[PDB]
Amino acid sequence: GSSGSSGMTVEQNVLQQSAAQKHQQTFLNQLREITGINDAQILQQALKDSNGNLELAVAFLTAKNAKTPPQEETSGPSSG
Repeated sequence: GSSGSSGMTVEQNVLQQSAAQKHQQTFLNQLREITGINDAQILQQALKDSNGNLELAVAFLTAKNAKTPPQEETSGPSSG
């Protein structure tokens, strides 16, 4: 079981590393915010291509759905 062993230690995190990296769900969710995409058919597609590389999943996504250039048209900018 779990039990009340150990008192606040950093011995139950170092594991997360990698172990987490290997999690499709975690990936999609990752590319979900990164690119902000929601569709899974798009998130997965990126992953599939990347072959398991977020950077590639983002690059592929980024090199597909980006903001339009400073052309003559409406849009509506934003700032703080």
